[PDB]
Amino acid sequence: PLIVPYNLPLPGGVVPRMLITILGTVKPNANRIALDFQRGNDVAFHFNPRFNENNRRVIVCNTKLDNNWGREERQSVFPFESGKPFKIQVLVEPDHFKVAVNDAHLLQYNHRVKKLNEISKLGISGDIDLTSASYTMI
Ligand SMILES: OC[C@H]1O[C@@H](O[C@H]2[C@H](O)[C@@H](O)[C@H](O)O[C@@H]2CO)[C@H](O)[C@@H](O)[C@H]1O
Repeated sequence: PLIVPYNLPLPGGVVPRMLITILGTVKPNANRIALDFQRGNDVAFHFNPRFNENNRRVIVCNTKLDNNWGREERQSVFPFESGKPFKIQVLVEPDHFKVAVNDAHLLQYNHRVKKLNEISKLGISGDIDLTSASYTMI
C-alpha cells in the first residue's frame, strides 16, 4: 500500500506512551529494513534489521548525530523473515524506545537523543512492502 521509503511525521515528536505500529511485509530477498527516527538530520534511533550481514541476520540499532553513527547496538535476535508480514511496534518509553516485532519484545534502545519532542519523523525504508505506519498513545 504505502510507498517505501515512507516518512511518517511524528507531530511534536515522540513522547513516552507513543506507540508506533508499522505493518508490512518483508520483501523476498530482503536485505534490510530501516526505521529511522529522525531529529532533523540526526537519526535518534536507527533500527536496522540486516538480513545478510556476513551471512548473519542482525538488528543494528544506532543513532546518527551530525552525520556520524554512534556505537551500534546489535541484536542477534531476528524476528523478521524474508517474505513475511511483520508488525513492528515501537513504544516510546521514558528512557528507551522499546521495539516489539510481531508482538514479541525485541529490544530496547536507550534514548541517546534526549529531545524526544524533536524526534518528529520516522523514516521507514528498506526491503519491505509497507502496509501501514501509524502511531497512537497508549
Ligand atoms: O550503525 C548503523 C549504521 O551502520 C552502517 O554500517 C556500518 C556497519 O554497521 C558497521 O559494521 C561498519 O563497521 O561500519 C558501517 C558504516 O558505519 C550503515 O551504513 C548505516 O546505514 C546504518 O545502518
